This record gives sequence, C-alpha cells and structure tokens, in this order.
Amino acid sequence: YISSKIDKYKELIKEIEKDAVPIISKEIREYLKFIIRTNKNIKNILEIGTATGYSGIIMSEEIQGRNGTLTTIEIDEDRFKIAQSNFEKSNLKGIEQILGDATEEIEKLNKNFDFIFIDAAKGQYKKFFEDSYKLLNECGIVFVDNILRFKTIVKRLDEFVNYLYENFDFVLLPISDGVGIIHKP
Amino acid sequence: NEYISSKIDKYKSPNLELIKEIEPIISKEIREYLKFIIRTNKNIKNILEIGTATGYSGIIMSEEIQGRNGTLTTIEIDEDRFKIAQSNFEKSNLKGIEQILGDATEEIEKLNKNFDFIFIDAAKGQYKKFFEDSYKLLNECGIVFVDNILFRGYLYKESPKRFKTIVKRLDEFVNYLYENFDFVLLPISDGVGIIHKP
Repeated sequence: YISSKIDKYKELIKEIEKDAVPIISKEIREYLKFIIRTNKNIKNILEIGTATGYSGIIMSEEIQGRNGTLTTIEIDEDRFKIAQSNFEKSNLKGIEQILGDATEEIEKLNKNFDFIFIDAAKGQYKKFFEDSYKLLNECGIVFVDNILRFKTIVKRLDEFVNYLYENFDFVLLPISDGVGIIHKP
Repeated sequence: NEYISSKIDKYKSPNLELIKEIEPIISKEIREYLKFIIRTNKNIKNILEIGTATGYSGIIMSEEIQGRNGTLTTIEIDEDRFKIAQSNFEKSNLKGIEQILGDATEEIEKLNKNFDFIFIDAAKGQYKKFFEDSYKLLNECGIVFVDNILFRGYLYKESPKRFKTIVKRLDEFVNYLYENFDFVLLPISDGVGIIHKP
C-alpha cells in the first residue's frame, strides 16, 4: 500500500536502481529523506558503506539547500568508482568519498557529524556505531538499517538491539527490515 | 511485531505505574514512538490532542513534557469518557493538563493557543476537519501525528457499502496529505501519518 503511494507520489536515482547489489527500500529512502528534510540542524552526514552511492545521493539531495556535506566510506574499490561516477552525474555539492577501512577510518576522522547511517546487514555495525557515536553532535541521530551462519548472525543482531536499549535513547521501528533510531541527548 | 513489543516490556516499562494500571488504547509500539518523538524535540512544548478518551495517550505524551513545563490541551466529546480521563489525569499528578469538554469540529477553531504537536486518530472521526482546523494552529516546524491511518478493522458484513465508504475516505486523505503536505507513511502498528510544517 505504502509503496503504491510512494511510486504514485514519492531520474538518475531510477537507474541506479535498475542496475542494482542491494539498495534501500522505497520506504526507507522516503523516511530517510523525511528525517533529514525536517530537521534543518542535520548539516553534516557520515555514511558507512557507500555501496553504489544510491543512499548517499538521496541523503545529500536533502542537505544541498543548507550546504550540507556527506562523508561516506567504502572498502570495495569497484563499488567506490561506481558510486563516485554517480555522485559526479548527480552534480550534487559537498560529497566527500573515502576509499578505506571504516573500522580504522572512523576514529581517524577528526570532526563531528549530525547524522550517521549504519547498515546492520552489511559488515561490522557495532564497531561502527561505537566508533562513530563519539563523533556525533548533541541532538544527533544514528539511523541503523536492517536491524531486525544465519542463526549466529541473528544472535549477534539480537544482542546489539538489547545493548542499545540498555544504554541509549533508542526506538525500534518495523519499517522494511527494521529501523533502529538512536538519539544523542 | 511481538519482537519489538517484547523489547518494550523489558527496557521501556513506564516510569508512572498509573500507565501500567490503565493498560482500546494505543499500541505499546505507538506509545514508545510517540514518547520518543516528543523527548527528542526539545521544541515540542504545547500539545493539542483531539480525542481524550480515557486519557491514556494524554498521560503518555504529557509525561514527556513535565521537564519543559509543557502543556497539553485535549478535546473529548463524550461526557463519560471525559470524566474517566479527568479522574486519571488527577491520579497522574502531571502538570499542564487542560481538558476541554465538547465537539472538536467546533472547539478547535476557538482556541487562541498555538501548538507544536497535534495528535489525531483517523479511526474515529472527522479527522480531516480536525486536521485542517488544527494545522492552522501549528507553529512552524511543528508535527502532526495521525494515528490509525492504515486502519481496516471495521464490521464488513453488517454493511459492506459503509466499510468501503470509510476506507475510501481514509485513502483519499492519504492522497490529500501526499499532494499537499510534507508527509510520511509508516507501517507502525495500525498506520502512522506524520506531517511536518515548514
């Protein structure tokens, strides 16, 4: 029902889709855009795992007005070059791409952010959360996607949800495959 | 999801105890989300609530604004629901609570007050009148929360023509917010519409 509405109401974006690699939901994308558009205080964004740059682009589009900057790190060199040629095509301003290891790069970033996108389906989410949460201004948001071999990935994911609830201002949302929002007081 | 609900039990049990004692009311998923939005926006100071009922949602949201000396205006049309709500607010000791007894189709436009946050239940009323009259009292950057926006729990057999009338209005209201407002649709519980005002 909701995707019918988003397609109904909510172009290079359309074609990064078809070539894709997994990308964010229509539902996540639209909520992402909402959160960022409606808090003019989100000026500086960190994204862990550029992938194809689809998520980086739809986040950066929203912050163009307030001259926001998007800092995004990606390990894979192929996905980097692809994301980099999409960022160029989008003509968006303020995008800082890094090709490296986020596990080492986050702490060596020596600046702060208002908003952090971590994808839990993808790599070392807790190490990124713990590293990057220190880099988050007051009143800042970490958005954690896909938060809700298999049986051991599900154990660690359940342990991460409990760990946030025990230590952070945290909501669990049943959007798409799970959205975990943490707010920093 | 029972999973989320199960996590709310372990970690987000209410600080007020009267709340657990009052627990049709909002989902526990809806309660924590509501609670979360209000807490993380220090600019949410005055709340408009259209549909007091037993006063459970009112306590829920008002508990998040005691720190700010925030207020809560809340309208209810049914005398009996009103008196229950008024008993519960008293037991709550929460400050800032203003109850209005009357019809929100008339009462909303009469308020000389401004609001940062409006709660409206699309499952119960003239929700579009409520939305258009109340949105005018909404400060810039304010939020309208429309609960039960994806609701489809209505007696179908008793009158299918009435069921299809109700749902068609809802659907045309979703379309209306999309075409005209900063709107987001969220599949939480029975459906949540959030409208931001610039």
